[PDB]
Amino acid sequence: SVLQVLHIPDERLRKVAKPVEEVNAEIQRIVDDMFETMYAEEGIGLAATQVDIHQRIIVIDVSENRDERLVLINPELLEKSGETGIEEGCLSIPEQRALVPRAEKVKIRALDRDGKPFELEADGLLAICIQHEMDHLVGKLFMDYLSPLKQQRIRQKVEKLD
Ligand code: NI
Ligand SMILES: [S]
Repeated sequence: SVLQVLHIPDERLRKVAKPVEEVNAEIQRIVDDMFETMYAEEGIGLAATQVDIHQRIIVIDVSENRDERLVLINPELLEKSGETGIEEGCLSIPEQRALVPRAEKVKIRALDRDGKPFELEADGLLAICIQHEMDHLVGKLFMDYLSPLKQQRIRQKVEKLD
């Protein structure tokens, strides 16, 4: 099933996800529906918060083939270093891109789509992407990293579209 993706201004994008309790069949339907939604919208990552489910679930695909499935349930940043940043975009902030500061390298743990934990050391577009998506789970969007000015210009340009 494809899910609607919430757009700013929506208070539901500001909600703080509670952790996933038991990884099960029902949690697995959410996952595949998020993958379906993420590809359908040609996005490289998605957080349950954006589809208005408020649990700590994240699906990602940073491959250029669009065939490498990565799932982060209840993720937890253990280490990080450096700074990086690229032009980021967001399915929930339609057609707005800006550069945002990020840690270069991240090291997270999380449970996978079967409920089994894994540790992951990341850099490049994955590190940027893990950070961007975990921000969604705690009510934070990437435009928050910018002067109030650019933040108003961004909401204005998103009013019009929708
Ligand atoms: Ni986003
Ligand atoms: S996103």
